[PDB]
Amino acid sequence: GSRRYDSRTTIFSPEGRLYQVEYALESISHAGTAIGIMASDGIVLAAERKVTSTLLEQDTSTEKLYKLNDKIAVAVAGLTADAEILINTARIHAQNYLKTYNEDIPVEILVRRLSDIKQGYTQHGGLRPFGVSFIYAGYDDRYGYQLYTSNPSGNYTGWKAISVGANTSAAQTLLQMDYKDDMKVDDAIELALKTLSKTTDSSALTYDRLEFATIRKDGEVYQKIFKPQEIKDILVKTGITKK
Amino acid sequence: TDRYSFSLTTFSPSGKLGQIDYALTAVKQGVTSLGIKATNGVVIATEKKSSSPLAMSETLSKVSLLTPDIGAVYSGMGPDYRVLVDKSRKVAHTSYKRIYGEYPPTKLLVSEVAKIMQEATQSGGVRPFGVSLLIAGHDEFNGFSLYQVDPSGSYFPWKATAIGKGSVAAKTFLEKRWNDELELEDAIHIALLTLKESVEGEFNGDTIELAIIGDENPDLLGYTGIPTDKGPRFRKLTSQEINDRLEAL
Amino acid sequence: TTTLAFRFQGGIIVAVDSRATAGNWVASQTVKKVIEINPFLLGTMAGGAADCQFWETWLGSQCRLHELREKERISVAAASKILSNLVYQYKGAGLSMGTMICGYTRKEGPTIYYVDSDGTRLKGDIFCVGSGQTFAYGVLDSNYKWDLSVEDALYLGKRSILAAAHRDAYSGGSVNLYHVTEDGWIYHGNHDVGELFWKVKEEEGSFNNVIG
Amino acid sequence: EYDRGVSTFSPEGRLFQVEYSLEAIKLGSTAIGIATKEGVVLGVEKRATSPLLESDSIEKIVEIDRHIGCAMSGLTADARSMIEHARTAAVTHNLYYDEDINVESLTQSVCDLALRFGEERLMSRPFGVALLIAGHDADDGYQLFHAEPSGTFYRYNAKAIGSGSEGAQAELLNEWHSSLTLKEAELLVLKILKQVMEEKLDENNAQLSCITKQDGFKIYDNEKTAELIKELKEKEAAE
Amino acid sequence: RNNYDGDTVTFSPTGRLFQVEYALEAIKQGSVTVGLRSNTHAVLVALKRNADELSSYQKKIIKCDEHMGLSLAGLAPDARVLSNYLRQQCNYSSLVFNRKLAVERAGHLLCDKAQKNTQSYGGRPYGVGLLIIGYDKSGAHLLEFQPSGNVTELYGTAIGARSQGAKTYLERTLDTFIKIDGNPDELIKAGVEAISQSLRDESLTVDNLSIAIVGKDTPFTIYDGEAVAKYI
Amino acid sequence: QFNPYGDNGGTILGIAGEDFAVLAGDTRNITDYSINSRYEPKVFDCGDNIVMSANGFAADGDALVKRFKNSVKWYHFDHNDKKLSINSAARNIQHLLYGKRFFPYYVHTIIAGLDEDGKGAVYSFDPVGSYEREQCRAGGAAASLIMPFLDNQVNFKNQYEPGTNGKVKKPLKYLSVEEVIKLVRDSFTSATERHIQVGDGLEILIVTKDGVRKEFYELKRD
Amino acid sequence: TQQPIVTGTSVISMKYDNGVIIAADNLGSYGSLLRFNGVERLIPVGDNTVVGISGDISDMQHIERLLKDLVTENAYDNPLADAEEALEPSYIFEYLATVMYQRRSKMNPLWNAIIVAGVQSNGDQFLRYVNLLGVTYSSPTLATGFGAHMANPLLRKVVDRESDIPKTTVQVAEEAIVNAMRVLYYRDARSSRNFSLAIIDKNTGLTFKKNLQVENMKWDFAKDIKGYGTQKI
Amino acid sequence: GYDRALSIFSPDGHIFQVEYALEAVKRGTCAVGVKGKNCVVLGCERRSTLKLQDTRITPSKVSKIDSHVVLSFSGLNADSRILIEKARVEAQSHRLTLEDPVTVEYLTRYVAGVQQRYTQSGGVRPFGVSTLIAGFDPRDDEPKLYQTEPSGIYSSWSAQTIGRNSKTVREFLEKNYDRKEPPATVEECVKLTVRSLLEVVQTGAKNIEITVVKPDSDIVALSSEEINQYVTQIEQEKQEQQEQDK
Ligand SMILES: C/C=C\NC(=O)[C@H]1NC(=O)[C@H](CC(N)=O)NC(=O)[C@@H](NC(=O)C(=O)[C@H](C)CC)Cc2ccc(O)c(c2)-c2cccc3c2NC(=O)[C@@]3(O)[C@@H]1O
Ligand SMILES: [Mg+2]
Repeated sequence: GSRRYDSRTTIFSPEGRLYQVEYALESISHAGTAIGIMASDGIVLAAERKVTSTLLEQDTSTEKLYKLNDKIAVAVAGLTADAEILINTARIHAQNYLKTYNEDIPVEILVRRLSDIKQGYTQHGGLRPFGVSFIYAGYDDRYGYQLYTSNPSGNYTGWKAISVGANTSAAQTLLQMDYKDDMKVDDAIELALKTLSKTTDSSALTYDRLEFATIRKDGEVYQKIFKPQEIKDILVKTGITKK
Repeated sequence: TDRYSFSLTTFSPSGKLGQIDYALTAVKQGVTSLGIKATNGVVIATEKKSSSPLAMSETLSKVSLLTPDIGAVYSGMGPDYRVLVDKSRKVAHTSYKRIYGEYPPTKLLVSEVAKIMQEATQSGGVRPFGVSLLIAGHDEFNGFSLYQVDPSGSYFPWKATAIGKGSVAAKTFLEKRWNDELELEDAIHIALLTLKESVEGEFNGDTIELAIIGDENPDLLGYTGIPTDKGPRFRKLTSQEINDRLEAL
Repeated sequence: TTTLAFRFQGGIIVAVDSRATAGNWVASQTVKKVIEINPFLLGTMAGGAADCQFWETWLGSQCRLHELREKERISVAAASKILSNLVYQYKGAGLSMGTMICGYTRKEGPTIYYVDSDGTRLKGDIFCVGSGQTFAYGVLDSNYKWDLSVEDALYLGKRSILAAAHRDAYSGGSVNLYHVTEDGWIYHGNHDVGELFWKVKEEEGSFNNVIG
Repeated sequence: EYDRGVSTFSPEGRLFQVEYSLEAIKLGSTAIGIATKEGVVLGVEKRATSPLLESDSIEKIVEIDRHIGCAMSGLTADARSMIEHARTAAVTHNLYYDEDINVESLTQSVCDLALRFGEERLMSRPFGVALLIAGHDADDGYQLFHAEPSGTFYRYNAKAIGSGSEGAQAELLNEWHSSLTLKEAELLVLKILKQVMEEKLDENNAQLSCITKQDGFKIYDNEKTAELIKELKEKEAAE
Repeated sequence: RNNYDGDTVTFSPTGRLFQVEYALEAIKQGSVTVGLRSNTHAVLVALKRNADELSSYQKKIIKCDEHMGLSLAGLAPDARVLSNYLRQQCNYSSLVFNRKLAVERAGHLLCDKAQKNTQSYGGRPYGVGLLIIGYDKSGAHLLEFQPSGNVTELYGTAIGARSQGAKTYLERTLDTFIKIDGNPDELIKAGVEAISQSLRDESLTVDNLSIAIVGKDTPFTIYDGEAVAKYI
Repeated sequence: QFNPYGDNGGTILGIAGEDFAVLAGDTRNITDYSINSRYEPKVFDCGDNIVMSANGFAADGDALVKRFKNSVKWYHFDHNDKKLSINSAARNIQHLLYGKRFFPYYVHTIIAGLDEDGKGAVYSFDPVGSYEREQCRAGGAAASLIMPFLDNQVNFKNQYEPGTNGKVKKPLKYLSVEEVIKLVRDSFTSATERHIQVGDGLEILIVTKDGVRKEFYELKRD
Repeated sequence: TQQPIVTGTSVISMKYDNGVIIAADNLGSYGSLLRFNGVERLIPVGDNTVVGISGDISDMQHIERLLKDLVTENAYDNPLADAEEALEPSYIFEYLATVMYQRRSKMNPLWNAIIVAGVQSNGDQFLRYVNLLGVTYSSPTLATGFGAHMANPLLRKVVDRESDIPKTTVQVAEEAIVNAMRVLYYRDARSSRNFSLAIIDKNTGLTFKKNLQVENMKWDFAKDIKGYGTQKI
Repeated sequence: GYDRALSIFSPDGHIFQVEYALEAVKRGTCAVGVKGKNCVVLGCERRSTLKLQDTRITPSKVSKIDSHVVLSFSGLNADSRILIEKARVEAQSHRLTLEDPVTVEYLTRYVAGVQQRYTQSGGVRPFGVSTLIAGFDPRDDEPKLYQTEPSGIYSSWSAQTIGRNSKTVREFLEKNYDRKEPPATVEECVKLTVRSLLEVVQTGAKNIEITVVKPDSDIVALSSEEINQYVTQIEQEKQEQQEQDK
């Protein structure tokens, strides 16, 4: 009866690929660009809003950058709703780890939980996978500052600097050309902004199409989500714009 | 037996969720609705496209109340919007008020309804909702807010926007007419103008619905004696008030 | 019921009685209280008759399954822990059992475990379980020595069971003896207490309290 | 193929997946059993796919119980669950009845799982392995059974399954008699295996085993199998 | 055929269930068996089939209860499943009601069991035909069951390959064998002749013949091997 | 407050000789201080020359007997009509009883028959399944009255050879069927004399290599 | 049921040469109150079985419903339901007994004592007993409650053994049943003078008599009883 | 809920999903395992493509199942994590119920059974992973190396390779591995491993990752500098062979 209508989302191609995984990766490539850069004294996240309109309240708008806990943030590329579902589950897992061990959750543990959720969705249930790619930026007392990435395939990796979404190839090439192991957080901000301005498909980079975040260091980390005026100031300061 | 346990919304090779795009298309063919946020209130408005003149248009409401401080309007398929408003009211009561004793803020209610709609695009044996929603709400710590929710489960905060048939022209007119210093009556006037643009037939208090999230109306509370309990901020305008404001368009 | 098991230079000595009672009524005196789990593992029961018999036979079945799966004899530790986890899963349900799992393996050597329905699992060298465990314990600990000969250790186990059968009213019938060595268990006969008592009294100059 | 159900009938009156699993077994390795009044003999082709593969880790002859042995042919991975269920069945019948389970009863219990597939809980596909179950009981003496994923089982005086099963079966039909001895059955299994094997049969790419009433089910070590191979070589050289 | 033979839940434009017919064809490609009853006895004669000469002969007669048995034609696993269900039903009858299950009610239960599978998505209809002999409080009874869910009581019938010869032999011999009351051997010989009326390039041997008898003074008993040599 | 158990009295006895077994039982079914029936047998033939009796609670005894008969039917169905060995029957009955280890059959169980070597055998079960093969065993109300008599007259306990200075026991010997019938009749007459739950009638099942036969004797009805 | 509420008292029955007889009063007692008069406790099933029930009246009515449903279900697809495949007394018993033992083992029994009496198809007299404990036994005379203590001793003097059954006639058995009913009305506080009596005879079929009364009672001697000992007037 | 039979038989006797999982294995990075006289070496290939990857946090190809058993894989990384987690859970369970760490054969058999169940269950696809499990049995010095495939088949190997270009490495091993004389020292085993990898890992030691397992739970991952030393020695011996021909 209902067999005729099953897309069978979790089956292998003759080559050995997952159809829905590749198609979701394509859909994400068609989404906004997000860039994470890890420095010796902090981590920086930048993202381009694809939703662009002069009547869009950019103040109460967070479509690319979300907070998991107080030590971990995520940059999103793809369907925002699936992203928020996974972010809610991730926050719940972080708080459960906290309640269990009375210590903040290590970043890789949360990343692996989310990646295993994705993989389970790419192996059983006959449901569509999550069309979302995540860039995690966090700090733990074990590995210090950490930058991870995960895709709908359920695979996750680590990076010094990484990009997801659209035009990731040119962004990665530029980052590898301009990255240095001893750079600071302001250098990371400059590099992320230059890469976004050089790999943008719009006229020019402006504050109304940007989301920015910095995890900095006292023995306490500061998770600063940039506001529109702060974004405009950091744009005009780094030389991308002038006013 | 619901053997449809598999996803009905999958990714096409072009990186497209077909059912989501088709729901958005069905939304585009829906009657025009709009919302405008002012400095002291928000306004939502839409056209009352009746099926037959024998049918009583007041019995069917396109503008519905979610919470005493949060109202909603839509564009697309009526029945989906009706079941969605029912689910939204029940979720606002369960997942918040029965826990904190207060009604949820606008952003959280919008997030709950967006989760509901997202589940339609991934769960088994179901199609996405064929509606787009404009939710106008007010909470104490965020003030007034206007949000738009699409069938994809995504939501956006808008200073002012519109959805439906004349969506593009309406949005352009609102971009050309809106500013960050409008009062509630100015927003009502701009909404009436945009609707008069996006309508061809009659335009009177009996053919359009319009509601406001403005000040508290204690006369609509139904009980006195609690100073901390003020009236609701959501109020649908009567046909008389609509016609009075139309007489000065 | 009285059962004892102790390891010494010559391997392991195991000795049980054969009396089963239902109150003051001795239901039987032909009860075999050593269950031959396999040619290398013995199980001594005390307490719930059906409980002990049934679950030690099930333990033997599980050990055979383990041998089929892993192509190797099951260790005394693992064999005892299987029954231990079983009785702990049945804890508080009304099971009353106290057993000794005794074996000789190449990995562990001679090994004796005590396992009760309370979930206790103890590896030990000298164990006595049952209503007459006290008399056994007494005679054993008074005449025990690691340097006992096979003959002397078998005789000591027999004599401890005999004392426990004489004093304790709920233990009697006949003594069942076993010697566990590298090659497995060896049965050393069924000795009726009625005649064994007189033999030991005449040959040892003990049991002077009885008229005879 | 995927346009129909897994338990769909063909117009000829057969189950598609069953026939396809039968083909999968045809592409499997060789397994030959011969039952005589002195015991049953099972021999399998190991078929090591590389010289670096340790041929010892090829267990295509397993022990169900001291009186029942089993040889597999085809997708040996599927056989795992069957072997487990068989061993469990044997020990359970012992625990419930204080006796050894009949060979035919064990084979029937194994076959009862074959068609337990489809869409309480069923597996997705039928098994992709065939079994030769040899044993001895006091009712019907020595017995050899062939068990297929078709749910049906037969009793053979001698049976070959896998690649070459046709010619092997023919030669068995030509070389079998009721007065066959145990050594004769061993040498016959060795000869048929050496014939149908692409590689020169030695004690490393073939495995022998026997069920006898006295010693039960014993798998021959490499040395005894090599001695039997030398004996068969001398036999064939002088014929 | 195509576009209508994928499921048992799909009706043909002519009003046919193709999977059912495919199971029936699976029956037709099986060994031949015949059943015949009088008023005092009931006999099943089955021709067991072998793979080759080194293989056994697949059993075809199954005992359900001391008063009722059946012969199979087609899929052996489905036959075993149905016979086990019938054993369970007779056992439940005897235990709860101290009552011998009527053959007619057994046929009803089998019909409903098959109809269950011939209407639900997932799962296949059974692939075996059955011939049931039984002696109940109303005398001797012979039933023919098809996995379509159709069971019919007859004085005699046959299923399997070339069953038409045996069926016509019984159609002619009815007036003769309906009167063989109180003589088992004569009914056994009539059944052997009926099954021989369906042989092509084959001869009955002790290895390939199975007999089943039930009756007033005879519990359901099966004869194989030398026991059947008296009828060949 | 509802008590799910009851006592119907009764007494059963089992003896095993050289090539035979005997299982006897009183036919008196009672309840409290009243008689329910004077002929309600509780020693049943189950087939395969195996006689069984579960004495005590009549409901539980009947349930256990019916379950064992069903088990024998299914054992014939599922194992090519293989004859059920007496030890196999004992193990299966142990499992039947232990199935309700926490709601036991308030019955003492005794089965009798011939072993694989053709010799007489009896097996006894407590209400939870602890089974043992013995040569004589009495169960039920008058069990405590008959068991010592059995130990004295069947296993020759406390009986030494005269004049041997109490050193040579009486040579244990197999009894004839007539002698065990006499012993059963005497045991049941004594039970009827001293126990109020025993009497009315004694029914004896004799299992030999030729099958099962019945002998009925009258008992006092006081 | 955990404790009975409305209850019926004894039920008596006995065999004779050509059949069986059963009888029971028509009283439903709410403890010590004789609440309901005219309560039939004899349920005729078919033309060959009668079921006499004592105990909880609600469970008795539940068993009545079960018997009616059993008759209806046996009628289904059965062209011989009025003949060779009709409901025999033994079938009805075995079914009720299975039900009773199951309800006991589930700790929610049917607080009843049941006596099934009838004639089989071959003329044999069937008479058996079951209760809330599921205990089953069969005797030439069967009674429940006080009857088991008082009715049986009188009825057993007519048929103390099986061999006495061919000698007893219908008149003898019916007179004995009526005498036992009278004795129960004498010495049972929860009894009634009005009762019902069924006769299942292998030749005349089912004879069911209702609205019977205990007659020929001796009460005159009560005039000579004065005081509890020393009192003279 | 979802029980669609994804792994079914084809008319020629093939379960396509299993074969496609094997192909997915053939598309993953290369992995190799070699047995010495008293050590086992596992080598793995890192994707040179990625350069900005920080190896301090990125998961390694060799994962510890217990203190004495390691597992390398080729294929999909997420399915590998699933199998590794299940294997660790089963190892701890066997420790808990047997008071003895699992044997390499037993852990390998458990993983193979998991994969086989995933090839015969409804609503699930097989694992796109092939595994090499290595270690030493408890209180035993004999090396242990096993391989499992998506189909559920497992087998022991003196030396083996899985993943892309595994044919070339298997040829190199079948040529340069003498069963009679296995690498007696750990250095010889590591050198053979690095050579087998260099036959396909064209880039350099940065992409090669070596781990060594030694009895009594001695598992140590080699640093990139030691791997670079080995590659340098192998290149110097290769150039010496090039010069000796002259
Ligand atoms: C040889 C091994 C131990 N040797 C014994 O001799 C032991 N006896 C028994 O197990 C007898 C066997 C028999 N044939 O009589 N079982 C019962 O009686 C039964 N109990 C009864 O209440 C009944 O009958 C009920 C009517 C029906 C269950 C079964 C039972 C139930 C719960 C128990 O917690 C025990 C036994 C129990 C446990 C620990 C120690 C002892 C026990 N019971 C005792 O009597 C003893 O104390 C003695 O140690
Ligand atoms: Mg008496």
